[PDB]
Amino acid sequence: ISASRKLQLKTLMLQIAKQELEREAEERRGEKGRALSTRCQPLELAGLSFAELQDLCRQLHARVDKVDEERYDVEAKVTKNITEIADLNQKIFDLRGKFKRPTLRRVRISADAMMQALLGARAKET
Amino acid sequence: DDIYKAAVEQLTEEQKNEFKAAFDIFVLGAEDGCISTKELGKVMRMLGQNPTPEELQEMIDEVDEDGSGTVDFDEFLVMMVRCMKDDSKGKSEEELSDLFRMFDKNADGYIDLEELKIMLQATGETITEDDIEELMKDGDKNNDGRIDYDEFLEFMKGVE
Amino acid sequence: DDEETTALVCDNGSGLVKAGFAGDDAPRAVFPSIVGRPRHQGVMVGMGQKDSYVGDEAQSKRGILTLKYPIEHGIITNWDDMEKIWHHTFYNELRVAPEEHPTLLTEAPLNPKANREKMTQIMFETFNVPAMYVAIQAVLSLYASGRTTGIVLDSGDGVTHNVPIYEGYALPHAIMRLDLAGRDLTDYLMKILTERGYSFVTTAEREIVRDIKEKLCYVALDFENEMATAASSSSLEKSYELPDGQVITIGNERFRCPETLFQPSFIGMESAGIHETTYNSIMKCDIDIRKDLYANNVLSGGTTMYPGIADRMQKEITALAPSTMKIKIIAPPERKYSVWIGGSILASLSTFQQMWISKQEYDEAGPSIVHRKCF
Amino acid sequence: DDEETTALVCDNGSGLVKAGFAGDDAPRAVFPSIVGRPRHQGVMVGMGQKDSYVGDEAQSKRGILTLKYPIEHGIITNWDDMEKIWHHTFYNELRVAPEEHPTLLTEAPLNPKANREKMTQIMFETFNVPAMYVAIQAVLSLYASGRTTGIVLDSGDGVTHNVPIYEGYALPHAIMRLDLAGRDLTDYLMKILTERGYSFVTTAEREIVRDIKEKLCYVALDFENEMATAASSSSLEKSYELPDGQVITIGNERFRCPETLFQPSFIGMESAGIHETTYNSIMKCDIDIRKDLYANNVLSGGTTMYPGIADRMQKEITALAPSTMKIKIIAPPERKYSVWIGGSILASLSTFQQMWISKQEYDEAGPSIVHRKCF
Amino acid sequence: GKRQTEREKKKKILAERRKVLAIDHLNEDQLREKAKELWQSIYNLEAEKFDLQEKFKQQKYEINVLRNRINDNQ
Amino acid sequence: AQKDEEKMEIQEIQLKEAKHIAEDADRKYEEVARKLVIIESDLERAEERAELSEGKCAELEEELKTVTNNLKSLEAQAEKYS
Amino acid sequence: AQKDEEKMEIQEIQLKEAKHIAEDADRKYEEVARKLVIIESDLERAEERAELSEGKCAELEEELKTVTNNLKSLEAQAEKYS
Ligand SMILES: Nc1ncnc2c1ncn2[C@@H]1O[C@H](COP(=O)(O)OP(=O)(O)O)[C@@H](O)[C@H]1O
Ligand SMILES: Nc1ncnc2c1ncn2[C@@H]1O[C@H](COP(=O)(O)OP(=O)(O)O)[C@@H](O)[C@H]1O
Ligand SMILES: [Ca+2]
Ligand SMILES: [Ca+2]
Ligand SMILES: [Ca+2]
Ligand SMILES: [Mg+2]
Ligand SMILES: [Mg+2]
Repeated sequence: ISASRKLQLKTLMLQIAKQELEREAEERRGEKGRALSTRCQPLELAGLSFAELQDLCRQLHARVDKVDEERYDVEAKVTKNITEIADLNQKIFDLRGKFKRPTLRRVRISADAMMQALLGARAKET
Repeated sequence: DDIYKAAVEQLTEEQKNEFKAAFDIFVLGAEDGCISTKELGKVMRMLGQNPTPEELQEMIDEVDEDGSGTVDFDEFLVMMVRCMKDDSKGKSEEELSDLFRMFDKNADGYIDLEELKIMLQATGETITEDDIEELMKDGDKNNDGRIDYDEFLEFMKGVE
Repeated sequence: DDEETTALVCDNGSGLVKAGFAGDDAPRAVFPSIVGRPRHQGVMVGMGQKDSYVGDEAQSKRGILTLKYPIEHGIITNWDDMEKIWHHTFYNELRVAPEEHPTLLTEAPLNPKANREKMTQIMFETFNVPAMYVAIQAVLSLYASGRTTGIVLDSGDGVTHNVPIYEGYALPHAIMRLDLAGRDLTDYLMKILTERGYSFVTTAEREIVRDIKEKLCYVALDFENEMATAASSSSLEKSYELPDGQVITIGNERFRCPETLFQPSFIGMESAGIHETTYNSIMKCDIDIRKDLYANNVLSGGTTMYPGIADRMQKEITALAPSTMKIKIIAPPERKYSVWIGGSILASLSTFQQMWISKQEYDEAGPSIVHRKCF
Repeated sequence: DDEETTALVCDNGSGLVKAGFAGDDAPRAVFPSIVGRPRHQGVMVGMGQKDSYVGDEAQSKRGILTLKYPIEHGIITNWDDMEKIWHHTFYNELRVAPEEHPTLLTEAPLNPKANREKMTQIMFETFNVPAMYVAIQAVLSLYASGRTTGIVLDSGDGVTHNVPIYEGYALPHAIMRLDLAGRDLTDYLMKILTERGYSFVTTAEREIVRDIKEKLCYVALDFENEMATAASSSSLEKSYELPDGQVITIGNERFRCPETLFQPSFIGMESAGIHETTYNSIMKCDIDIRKDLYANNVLSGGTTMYPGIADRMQKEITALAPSTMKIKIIAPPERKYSVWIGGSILASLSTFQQMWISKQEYDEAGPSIVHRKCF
Repeated sequence: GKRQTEREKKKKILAERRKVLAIDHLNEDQLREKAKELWQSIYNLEAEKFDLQEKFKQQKYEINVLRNRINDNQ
Repeated sequence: AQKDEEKMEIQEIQLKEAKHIAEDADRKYEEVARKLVIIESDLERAEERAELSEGKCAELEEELKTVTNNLKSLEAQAEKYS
Repeated sequence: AQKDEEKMEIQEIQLKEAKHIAEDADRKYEEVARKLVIIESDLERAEERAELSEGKCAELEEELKTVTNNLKSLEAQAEKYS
């Protein structure tokens, strides 16, 4: 098929992928908010005797303790995973790196400038 | 190389006639009535650029497919638009990495042609199964029937 | 281009200053580093005669100037002239004010500290750059080859140095710096041309002898056989036209001038040739990385452009080295600008972007910051 | 495989870490236990240079590292490095998280308690295994032979120990542990090579000397006759090619290096050789099980792989022992991995499945649980 | 020891998080304020946990990609 | 004018000679370069084959040595047993 | 005539450039040819080494089989004597 069609398909697929990524990310955010709000319920205990108030205070203290323990353990695990990921990434880069240095070219002067230089006096528009 | 073909492909016959007149302007009186890699090097030297002949070989080989060392009409247009590399910086590799991560909905480390079909249906361009087969042959270097992530980078290498 | 900020990859060198913006393939402006005051009196009034022509302008008026290089052997001996050269390079050959561009100079190994400190002090006080970094001229030439190991012999015009590197870890105890280079070959050629009758004395005629050396001389594969052949036949005598006529014919001076590299006893130097200082530099390395260094010997620098050197050097090292190891000599066609291409690659890296010597750091520690962590 | 849960049979050793899942024939991953930090400076930026290469990766970059074993003589002298080695073994050579697998370490006899307690504390706190058990390195080697009696001489690379066992009842008063092993033989070989001119000093070249020892050295059947023969003829001189060429020729250093095992006076050690500590270990046993121990002498460990040791040892013991008893030396071809094969067999047993030190038990009694009933 | 160092460090951080519940002497509105502060803290920690989960799943897939490319590097 | 016409004619002749010689040199260089690349590939294949063969030979030598040692030991034991 | 002289000078400069370029291309061609010669010789030597090593490996295989058979026979003898 013609190369122009292929480039158009390339950019179209890129745009589609970006749209899907953003949609799924927003979906994840909304669902996460909903589920987390489901997890922890707002309380309403105003005006109650201070005995029950402090009982709730201690209960929430303990709940936060448990939640923080779990979350910190998960965070430590995730950080270890990311550390392994980075180490493997560097190792793979080392194994098959070498001459993969990207290059840039600037000697390719502007085409109009080149045509003007090759033509001279008789070049006004073309 | 095919990128310049795609870029010029948007243009119309006006550019063809413009380059016809340009050939009249530049290549009048030539015994061959064409341009070659040695001819281009000599003209560049006269024009004031001093590249290495290895670069001359690199450019002509990327464009001389039939072995004629010349520029076919279509290939002449592709080369004339090739001298200026307008599409620089090829977007962001990390962005494309994240996009390709989004691509494997099956999350198998391989790209399914069903996702290809869905994406193309989203595009809606005039395409037959042959177009996708040709595209896969262009891309699937290891003939794995998928889009390898390294192959994904290659087929998107420099692609803005 | 546009927003953002590009780095200036300058490369002082000694004989040709090569500069250009980071991220390209070739230096933008390459011109000899000579500053020549006029020496005669001058009678025309209002001709607009300047007091010092620098760069490529003094290679066209060299008939009435006294050209003098500001860099002798890597080190810089005349700081005012070097400042003038830098000012010309920034303002007229690139036309970019240095107030908005980082710079990446290059320096030979084992050079005096004061040279490097004065270089950074100039760059920060006079030209007032945002940040500058000094790099060893051999690591860049190793960058340009796309390798990560190998022992690079960077035979410039001022000084020839031989830095071995393995897996990115440079070996500081195995650097062998030798002060024979292109300039001594020019002087020796100018000295042996007198055996036929051609006398070049003026500092302007040294440029003519340099052109003769570049265009005619070549390195012989076997020295004695060439000396015997040139003394019987006449198939070697190539002629050359001076800037005024009176063609000259170079006989066996063709391969005797660059032979000095492999036998520095010709110009009275004691040390061993570039074929044996590489082997000595390898043998100082550890016993387990000698095979890799043998297989990845890299050539760089201008003076290694003689036709037929990549075979003579390989033959010599194969003679010296053990018979089992494979000896391979990497000689890319872009040898002359290899250091600058490597410099561009290094300046274009993202990982390197935080190694520059920022100006506030210099303000806090003085010019001696260069020897510190920011090397 | 599938459901269910398999055990990890790790075997720290000293010189080679051997690991693999229980129930197989050979360890899955065998790699030297060395952790080597780089020692030079490093000039390439972005090369991805790590701060410590462990395991088999540091046997390929050993040219610019300073390898240092974390286990000296059975005991562990550098706990951080040992933790690094274990982490590598679990995650990169087996790729199984330790949270779902029991482990079966091995330990030499007569080792300090603190070493074992720290080992179990690490395995339970850092890697967080479900249950771990520590076993004596000789009982496993007796498992692998399929016997149930016999006196096993497990001459590893760190320490040589000689545990006699009868009918499954170990004799704790007859264990003779001697600290001469493969490492001391490597050092002695490196020390006697200097008598011909070859000097190996760097900690990286110790690996080269180890390779020489493995490939060339052999144990002489009769020492004086070999010393006389090697001093007259030249039929013994075998050559070997270093990692860079320059072949070397080993003369009577071939059988003098491993002779240190039978005459520890060579390296200045007082004790008697491995040929006489076995006889002493037997004579400490009761008078009625000496015939069975004589007939079932077992060899294990890496260092007992020298060509011709199973005959020299038999000749020596037959000289020492009474003339009527039959002396037989079991030398299976799979000597090196004998301990690990035995470990796999032991971990695969159903009767053993309730001897593991479960985590709740450790939580109730602390690390000192290992010395208790769960041995 | 380094293992002991980490174990004690985790315990010390745990104690560091342990704010002093000294609020009984306070009043109903202030008690409500503290309770809502704790509720918000819990909400933030839950968000962090969900982000950790998503990043861990991404990590798993990335390690899968790494292993695949390792296979490609035979 | 006669001088100028003569110099112009000699210039044209020499220029055409130079152009054709340059083209012939280019063609010869191309042919030699392609054949050189082919020979390079052949050399690489020969080298890898040699590496394989030497590794195999080393393994075989080791096996032979081990088996010979076992044979010698068994022979001595059989004689003593008789 | 003066203008024709100027054109003659231009043609002379073009002649100079053409000669220089032709010489450079000729240099490249001859150097590549010599390098090809060396590469071909090296490839030949690698072929020879690999073939000889293959023959050596086959012979070592045969020796292995024969000595293995001898070992089996003496194993049987040893068991009988035991
Ligand atoms: N084509 C050539 N052939 C032979 N010698 C050359 C050639 N080009 C340059 N040289 C020599 O190399 C020197 C230029 O070396 P260069 O690499 O510019 O030094 P620096 O390292 O200071 O930049 C010149 O003085 C010249 O003598
Ligand atoms: N084929 C061999 N010949 C001679 N010595 C060997 C051989 N293989 C290993 N060794 C020696 O044995 C040591 C390995 O012993 P090993 O059994 O791995 O110790 P560990 O009990 O710590 O595992 C090496 O250091 C080496 O010196
Ligand atoms: Ca063409
Ligand atoms: Ca998929
Ligand atoms: Ca593919
Ligand atoms: Mg230089
Ligand atoms: Mg052991």
